[PDB]
Order: sequence, then structure tokens, then C-alpha cells
Amino acid sequence: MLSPKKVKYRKKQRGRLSGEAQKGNKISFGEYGLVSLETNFITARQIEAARIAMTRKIKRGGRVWIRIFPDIPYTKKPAETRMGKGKGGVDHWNAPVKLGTVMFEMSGVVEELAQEAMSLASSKLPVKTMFVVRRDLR
Amino acid sequence: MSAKINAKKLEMFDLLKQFIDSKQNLFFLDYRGLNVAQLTELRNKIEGEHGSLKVVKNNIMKMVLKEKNINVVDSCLVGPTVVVTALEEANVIAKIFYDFVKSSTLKVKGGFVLGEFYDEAKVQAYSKLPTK
Amino acid sequence: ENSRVLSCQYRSSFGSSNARRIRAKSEIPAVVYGQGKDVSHLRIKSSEFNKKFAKFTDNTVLILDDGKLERCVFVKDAAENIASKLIYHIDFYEVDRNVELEKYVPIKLIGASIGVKEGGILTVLKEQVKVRSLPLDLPEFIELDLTPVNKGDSVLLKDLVLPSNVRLAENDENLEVVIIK
Amino acid sequence: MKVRVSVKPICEKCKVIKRKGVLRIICDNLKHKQRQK
Amino acid sequence: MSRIGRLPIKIPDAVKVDVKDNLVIVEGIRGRLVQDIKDSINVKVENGSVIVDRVLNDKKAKAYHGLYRSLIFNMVKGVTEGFSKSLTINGIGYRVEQQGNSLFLSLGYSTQFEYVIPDGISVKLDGNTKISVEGIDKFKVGQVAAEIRSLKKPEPYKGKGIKYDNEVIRRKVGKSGVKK
Amino acid sequence: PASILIKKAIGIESGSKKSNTDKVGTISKEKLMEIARIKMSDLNAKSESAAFKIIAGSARSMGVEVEK
RNA sequence: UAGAAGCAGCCAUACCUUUAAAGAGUGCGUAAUAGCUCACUGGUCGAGUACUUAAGCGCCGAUAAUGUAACGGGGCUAAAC
Ligand SMILES: [Zn+2]
Repeated sequence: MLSPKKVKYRKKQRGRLSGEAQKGNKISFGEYGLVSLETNFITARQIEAARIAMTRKIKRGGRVWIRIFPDIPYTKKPAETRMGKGKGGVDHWNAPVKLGTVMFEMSGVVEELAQEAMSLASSKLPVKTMFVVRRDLR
Repeated sequence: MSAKINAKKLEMFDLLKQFIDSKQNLFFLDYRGLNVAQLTELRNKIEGEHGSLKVVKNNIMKMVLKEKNINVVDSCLVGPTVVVTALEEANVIAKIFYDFVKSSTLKVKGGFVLGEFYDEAKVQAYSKLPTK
Repeated sequence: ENSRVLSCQYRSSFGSSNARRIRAKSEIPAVVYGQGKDVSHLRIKSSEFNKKFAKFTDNTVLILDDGKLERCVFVKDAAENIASKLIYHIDFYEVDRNVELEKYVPIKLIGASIGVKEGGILTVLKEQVKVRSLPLDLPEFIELDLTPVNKGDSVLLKDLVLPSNVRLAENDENLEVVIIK
Repeated sequence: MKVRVSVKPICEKCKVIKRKGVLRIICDNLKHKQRQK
Repeated sequence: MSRIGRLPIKIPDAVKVDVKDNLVIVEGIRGRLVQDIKDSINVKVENGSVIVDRVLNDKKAKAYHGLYRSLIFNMVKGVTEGFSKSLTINGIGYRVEQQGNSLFLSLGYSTQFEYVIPDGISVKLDGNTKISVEGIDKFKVGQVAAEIRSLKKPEPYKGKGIKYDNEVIRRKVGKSGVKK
Repeated sequence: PASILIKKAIGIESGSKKSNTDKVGTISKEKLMEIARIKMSDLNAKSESAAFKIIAGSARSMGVEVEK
């Protein structure tokens, strides 16, 4: 998995996440990107499922960059309890994504194969996506 | 998306015009059903006889001939027609065409010897005619 | 030559709401600065910009005509929304049309090299080259075919076949752009 | 047979049609037949 | 639209065509056929030929263009040359015989099927395993051949059944094809 | 077979599996020219250079490193 | 590899050639082939076709139990937007 190896505080308050993305919204390290069309949370584990999909589809053609790291605990109270004590315990990790986050970046392979692989990745994420070529190079 | 097609068509027209200007005599053959091996053998025989046989687009050939003052019947271009240019042995080319017509289904649809549009009968007579 | 020309007209709106209304009318707000002039605020036709400069780089140079004047401008910046493919501001840096100037220009690699075919190792030492020209003649990107480059061969900077009025500017002329070992 | 919600061509010979208001796939490879749920 | 909708209709000399008040009558050597034509499409007979066009350009009219062109063409080809669709009965002990205006089919079932032939249609035999339905209307001919085929649809393991002659039956294997 | 003739000439008995990288030998230019001239009966080329190129392409497909 | 002939699988097709045009073969089926087809190209006919993007309405997805029962109802193709 993907998860931070040390935290100042184990639990943090669930904010309201809203607005488009004003940063991390441009293709930087690669050729093709997987932008999101929603604002939501992507778990670490869906992240690695999409990463397997892309990497396995790509027969050594190129490289894959993951532009999000979860670093947000998601707590869940024990199964059968009431509303009493408080802030149960970390269960899994979430990453925040907003409308316009690049979220995934690919290098090396032909555009057709990249589009296929990256629809194969989008099939496993909880948000609508769009595949973008640099739109300023080819 | 159309400039590339225009360029390819222009190159084809130029090559065909070079062949048509280098060929003293010309003919068109409908070779429908002429197998790959039969076509290879017929082309080899034409090359041995010094003729150049090749498939030319009907519309391009008609436009080029209209430019070059080739007033033939368009029926010669009707049907998949290989244009064979022979400049020296017209009798040899016609005899080879007759031999192919005997040994296969190829037909000598049209001919142009000294600017003379040779129909089926004239072409057959010329092919049966011997060399100098 | 037209394909490097761009029609604009002046705007005096200057607000977030005003800019949104303009882009709804399918135009693009833009500003021009440089040469010590007062900034010029103008607007551009989005369809024209998309049609002509769909592939614009840092090194693209073009001509702005307001019907009454001509300007030679670099596309210094363009605020793009990727999700909706929407340009929503352009920054044009003006330069003098007749003053020689330097600029790093990227390379574009074409062909399959014999050395790499036979077991060569690509090492792209230089991703760009410093060239020199008048603004209107700067190359968008400089091409390089690797096909004759065999094993154990490096590419000299002079080896780059260059457009007409474009000239090398590197202090190190003999540095290698791409090597195949 | 494959009463699905996503009906897609499987081989290049599959073809998409729309009949009486449902989307269907028809092919020579009867194993490829389909209708939207 | 597409070229079939606009392709002109030749009229054979022996064949007469007439249009009136949303109806078409085609009278030929072998019979007479009638058709309805919808308001949005206009059918014209000129110079010994039939042409079709549309007053509107709605998609219903677009489809109607080709539909009625094709129907009238099949309406003219029928009255001149007639339509014929053929069939083959393949299988052990399967037989077909004719008496008057009906056919008797032996198709393995515990009852021998009688089959009334609808009027306007003739049936021709070739021995006792080959059939050919002939008639003036392509629609009717296809209908009859289809309903006969439905009497005993073919199967893939041995080709048994009643097949269209032009049809190609995909074939499977049974016991011995799975041999290891 | 041209593959058999080339293997005999260069001492090749079993074709190299990775003919793209694992070279099985070198096909000399003169030997390739001789082989092409010998086998020109079955080759439909009109140029000796074309026949030699056909031989060289076959050698590359077999994995034999082209002779410079 | 026991058999791979284009189609258990591996390396690539930096194999040229007569080159119409023909991929180190698209699919089916063959123990392996054979065989039947495709990409490509020539004729016939005759201008839009072939793949995507943006906006407005749509279709399937759409599925619980006393009775149509998710416009108030009748009804409405506008009496909808
Ligand atoms: Zn199918």
C-alpha cells in the first residue's frame, strides 16, 4: 500500500471538500494525464488498483507517475457500538481530489495504447475522469 | 487530410506521364481473374520484350491522356486495366497478349499504336502481325 | 503568413463578472506588456486562437493586429482549464521586431538510429539548444534525424541542420546533444 | 443471452442496432448476441 | 439520405405503372400489385421511368424515400420476372409431397404435417427433398418460405432440417470430435 | 532454404531464438553475394543488389549479424 | 516444440523484391499443414463519408409487498420545454 510512514496526529477532522483545482492541474512529468471531473476522496487502495491496471497494460513501454498521495486518516467506530466515546480509530487512508486534478500521468507508449490503459485505470476509480493529451503538444 | 491525397495523386500522375511519354506504343489489358503467378509471368515476358506493364488508375490515366492528346474510347479504361507501354516490338507485345488470351482470360481491351486507337479487331490483327 | 496573424479589439470591462461574460461570448481576455509601454488590454476570438495556435509553446511568436497597429508578441502565458479545454486569459510579452535575441528551443527527434537499432544507448544530454534570430524567424522546435547516427556516435551542435535565419548561440559549440553509446 | 447493461461489440463483426426501443447486438457468432437489460 | 432512395426506376415495356391518390398500381405480364404511399413522399412516372422525392426533410421522410423506392422496384420486378425462393429438406426419412394446393411433410414427428398453400403463390418440387416457392410478391414468397422453414428449423450437429438453399448453417461436433 | 544455406556457411545449426539481440553469427558480404547469385533462380529480383538485400534480410530474420 | 507452414507461445516485420497492391498475415477452422477470408489495391457508381469535441432535449440502466399510486385527477404531442 501507499501510506505515510509517520504522522504528527493520528486522527483529523473531516472537512468539507469543494471548488475546482487551482494547483496540481497541469501535465508535468509525462505525456498523457487522467484528470478527474469531480471532487471526492480516492483511497490508497483504489489508487494501487488503478496503478496495477495501467502498469500491467503497459508492456514496459513507458513510465507511470502517481500525482496523489493519501495522507488522510479515515476513522470508523467499532461495529456494534453507540454514539458515546469518541473518534474511534483509523481504518484506511484517503487522498483528496478536486475537479481538474491530474491524478495520474503516463510516458512512453503510443497514444492509442495509453488511452486504452488509462480507461482501464478509470474503470476502478470512484470519480468521472477524462484522458488528456498535452493539448499543446500534438 | 486532402493535401496528402493531392500529393500522392500528383506523384502518380507524374510517373504515369513519364511512362506515357517514354512509350511509343501503348495498350490496355483487362486482366480480371489473371492469377498472381500468371500476372508475374506476363510481366516478366513483357520486361523481356522491353515493355512496361503496370496498373494505372483509370481516372488519372484518362485525364493524362486527355492532356497529352490521347483521344481513345473510355471503354478501354472501363474495367481493371493494366496499361502496357511497348516502344519497339508492338507485334511482339500483341503476340504475347494473344498468347496470354489463349492461356488465360486476359483481354486486350484497347490499343494505341502511333496515336491510332486500335479496337479489338485492329489490335488482334496487329498482334498476329510479325516484327520488322 | 496569415496563420501568424491574430485579430483583437480593445476591452474596457475589467472585472471577474465582465471577463466571464466575455468568455460566454466566446472570446478570450488578454493583456500585452513589454517594451516599457503601457499595458494594452484586449480580447481575442477563441475559435481563431484554437484554429491557429492549437499547439503553442513557450517559443511561439506571433503578430497582433488591432486594425491600426502591429505587434510582435510571445505567448508568455495562457491560463488553461484542462477539464473544459477552456482558455481564460492570455499574457503577451512584446519584443522589438528587429532586435536579435536569444532563446532556448527544444529539439524533436525523428528517425530510427542505426546504432540504437544495433544496440546503441540513447542518452539525450541536451533537451534544448540556445539559438539566435529575429523574433519572427525563431524556430518552434529544431528537428534532428538519428538514422545515420551509428553506434558510439554523438551529435554535435553544428550538425543540427537549422532554418534559414536561425543561428547557434551556445558558448560550447562542441557539446553533444544526444549520444548513442 | 447476455442480457447486460453495457452492450458492446466483442469482435469486429458484431453490429449495433436498435429495435422497438432496446439496444441490441447482432452477429454471425451467435455466441456474441446481446440485448440491453 | 442515400443513393438507393434517389436511384431511378426503369420500367420494362411489358410493365405498366400508375400513381393516383396515395396509391400505386403496377400491372405486368404475370399479375398486378398495389401499394400505399405516404403523404410526405411523391412518386412520378415520366419517360418510361419512376422517380421518388420528398416534400419534407424529416427523418421519417428520409427513411420513406428509400423504403418506397425499394418497394416499387420490387413491385415492378415481380410483375415482370416474379420472385422465387427455394428450400432443401435434409435428413433421414424426411419427405415432402404435394396434393392439389397443399403439401404433406414427413419430418420425424409422430404426425404427418399438412400445409395449405396460400393463394397467389405456387410451389414447385424437385424429387422429394427440394422445394421452390414462386409468386408475384417478394413479401409473400419470403413469408411462405419462412413459415415452412419454421415447420422444422435446421440444426447444427448434422444439418438435418429444412434450410434455405442460400443459407450456410454453422456446424458443431458431437461425440467423436471431442476425441482426445 | 536460404536459412539452411546461411547456417551452413556461417556454421549455424540451430537458429538463435532472440534473433533481434542474440546474434548467432555474421553473414559476410561476399558470401551473401555468392549465395544470392546461386539462389537467384528462386528469387524474383531484377538486381543483384536486390537479391543480396533479400539474403541479408533473411539473415537478419534468422538473427545473423549483417556483415559490413 | 514432436508438428508452428500467417494464426500452443517467444524474438521482430532495421525481409528485400515483380512492386497495381499484398501485414514476418485480420479472423474462423485445421494434431502441424491444407482450405476459406481480412487489411491493402484495381474497376463499377457517384459526394459526402470516417473518427472525436462543446451545448439543449432524449433511451436503456430504473427494481417490493391492501389498488393504477413518483403531473392532485381527468386528460394533454402541447394543454411540454
Ligand atoms: Zn461478433
